[PDB]
Amino acid sequence: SPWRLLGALCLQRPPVVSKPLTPLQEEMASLLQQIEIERSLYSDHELRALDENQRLAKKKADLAQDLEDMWEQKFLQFKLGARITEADEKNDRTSLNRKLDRNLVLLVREKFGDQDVWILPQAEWQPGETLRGTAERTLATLSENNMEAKFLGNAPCGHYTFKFLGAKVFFFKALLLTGDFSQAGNKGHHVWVTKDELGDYLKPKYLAQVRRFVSDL
Amino acid sequence: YKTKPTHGIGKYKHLIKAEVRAINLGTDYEYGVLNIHLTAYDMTLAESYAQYVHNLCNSLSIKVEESYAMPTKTIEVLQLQMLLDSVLTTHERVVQISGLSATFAEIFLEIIQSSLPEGVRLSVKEHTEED
Amino acid sequence: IPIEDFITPLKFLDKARERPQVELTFEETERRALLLKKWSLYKQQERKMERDTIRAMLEAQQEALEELQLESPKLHAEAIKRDPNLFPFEKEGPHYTPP
Amino acid sequence: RRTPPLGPMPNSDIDLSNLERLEKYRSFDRYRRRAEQEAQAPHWWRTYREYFGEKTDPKEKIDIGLPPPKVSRTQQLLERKQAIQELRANVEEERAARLRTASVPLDAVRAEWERTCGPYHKQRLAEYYGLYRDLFHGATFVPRVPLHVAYAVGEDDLMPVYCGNEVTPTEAAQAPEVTYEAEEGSLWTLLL
Amino acid sequence: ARKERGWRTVFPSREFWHRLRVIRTQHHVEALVEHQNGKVVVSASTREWAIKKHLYSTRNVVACESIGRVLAQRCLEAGINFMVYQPTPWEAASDSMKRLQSAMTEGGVVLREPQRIYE
Amino acid sequence: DSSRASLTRVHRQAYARLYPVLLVKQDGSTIHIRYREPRRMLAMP
RNA sequence: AGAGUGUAGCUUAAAAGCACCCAACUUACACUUAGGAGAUUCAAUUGACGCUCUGA
Repeated sequence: SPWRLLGALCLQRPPVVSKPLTPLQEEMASLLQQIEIERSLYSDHELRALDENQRLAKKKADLAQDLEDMWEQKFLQFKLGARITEADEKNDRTSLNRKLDRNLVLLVREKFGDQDVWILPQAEWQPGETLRGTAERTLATLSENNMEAKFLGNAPCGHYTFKFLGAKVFFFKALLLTGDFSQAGNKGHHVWVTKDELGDYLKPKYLAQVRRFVSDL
Repeated sequence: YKTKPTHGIGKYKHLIKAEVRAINLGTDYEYGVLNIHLTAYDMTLAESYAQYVHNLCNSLSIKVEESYAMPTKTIEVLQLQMLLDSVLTTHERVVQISGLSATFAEIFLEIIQSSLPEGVRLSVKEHTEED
Repeated sequence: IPIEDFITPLKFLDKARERPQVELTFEETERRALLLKKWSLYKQQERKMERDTIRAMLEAQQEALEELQLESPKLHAEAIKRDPNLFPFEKEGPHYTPP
Repeated sequence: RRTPPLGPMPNSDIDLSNLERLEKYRSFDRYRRRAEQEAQAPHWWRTYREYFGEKTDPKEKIDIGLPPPKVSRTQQLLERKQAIQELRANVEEERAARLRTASVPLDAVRAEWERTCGPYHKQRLAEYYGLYRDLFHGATFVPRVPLHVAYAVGEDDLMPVYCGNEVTPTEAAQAPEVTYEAEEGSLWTLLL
Repeated sequence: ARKERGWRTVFPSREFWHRLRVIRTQHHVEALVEHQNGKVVVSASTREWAIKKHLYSTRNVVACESIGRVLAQRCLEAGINFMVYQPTPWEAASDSMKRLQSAMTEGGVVLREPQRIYE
Repeated sequence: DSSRASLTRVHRQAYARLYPVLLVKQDGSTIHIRYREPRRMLAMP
């Protein structure tokens, strides 16, 4: 055949932080809380407060907010592990503690006669394995990483070839479970990039049509 | 009438039906009955995602065998500085679906996974002994 | 042995007057109703986006078959397989603050 | 002994293989719409329509009337879309629609109904009352000129004659007062 | 005159001279007064610019009410004062149809036909 | 993307008002849960 | 560079009928009730903007 059997990976780290609520969404969140309050009943806290208020009224004629104050003081003490990792990372797009609400896909800098640009991790089909197998040896032919990841299943996810006798590109997909890249100063420029920043590295047919299968939702 | 061309214009029991475990398809493939377990600490947010999962399966033409709830577990956390308490509850809703083609799996999974809500876990299992 | 909390506990009895203020305002009724209209439009747009990404992703996997039957049949025989290693699938939803 | 059906059988092109993967009607209403569409289909068996319907000739009832008014569909549609945009842009209209306190002016509705689709509604009323059958022996004409006829009853009263309302001979003792919107140079003929 | 008696195992009944049939599609409301022949006497729909240019929406409770008023006017001018309305239970318990029947009744149309002088 | 079924209220006829509560895990991750008392913050040991 | 072309998701529909979305009901679905958002790529059959397909 006048083609070359090459597979690739789409290793995506899941979003860790919840996406922020848009203007429209927050109005409902307030509204839904309002109607939840307006249609509830039997709060033990509220009953303790009301009953103690009435018994104190009897005693004054002749508690619970202290607990509320204590709770608020402890909550004011506790600081939250912040999610402004744009400030925690400046613009280091190679680290995995960049944009936490969104989704990042791996992208490494390579060199080739056609294009010396970034590629999704590549492999060639040896005559004794599956293409899922080819992505799984990409996992071990990257640059010293403890990427532990799940593979979404045994089927392709993209076919974006070029002619130079043809690099048939067989984009697969996987999902990062827990792993991390060793050697933070990796000489191979691995960059962890979103679909919105994909246009800083991927120009046309063989690499920029990957927006078909990079799911930003 | 039987001798006439209009015989059986009133059949209806061949249009209705009345009287599968680890199903496969050989060369092609299709998974068996799979349970989408969806536990959470919030009964509210769990129920909501189970509703979303059911509605998306119905829009995706995946057969849904049944939506059933696994028993709520109330666990008590005691910390001391006897100990005090903070009673917590985990509620679990399961969407039992039947026919998912092995090619479609990736898509369905990616989509339920991406939309997972804050604090609800998705554990898709095969119905063997979970009863 | 199936018992659940879909039942209402007996505790709920006769103290529901924490909110005896069912009386809304005309402006509140308008604001709530209009917000719900805007919710309906929003969620229609969201389902449009989700249907679009469904169609795009399936398009690609069917294009896979296309350009796998252009080349070779044995690779396709494994591209259609129940890979019985990924099924027990777990993923915990996104948390509010990072660890 | 059996005889093969003379044509297509009713529930024949439904695939009985994937009965559980075929879509079902879950609504009595949806079944009813399909039922009535088949009911109006021609059919090669004996039918209530065959024994009770009116079997008029398919002579394709000859028009004997003045040609249809010519309109510009694009300009009319653009005007109507802009008018609906303004009506929906009015906030009080949305308030009235949501509170169910809106209303529709019947007089304006009737005037532009007389201008737009009143001719065809009158034609159908005449055909139901069997006036073409008995006046022109089947030929139909769209009434394209609104012929306003009333009877002077009392001193300040009129009993209009629209499309089949009852007028007593006491109210019809003298001649009616008629008005047809016309141009000069057009001669006409009125007949009762 | 004969009313078509029978058909007492199916629905709707055909024992009427005229009938109000209302068709609520997704976008429009159409109400027709139809003879038992299937010939249509008088009709009112939101598909007309006649009702469109005054309504906000063509599928609301206001739409059903206004179609009720306009057909009531067309029925009185066509001489149709009586007809049968054959509803479904959910149509009967819906609020759009209550406003339509009220519009016809208060516009003059009586929604029960007189009986046949069989003798 | 994690908003779709996130916007939701308690869809029961008789139910107690549940307070918006942050629950840290053990690795220090908070999640918005609903609890009977206004304790704005609950720790998991 | 050249061809199939061109009504919102679909229609040997002509501004329609279904699909679709949110609330109430339902564990949920479904039904039902109330609401909702929409289309004719542009100039007097061709002419010139957008998708797909083919090649360099």
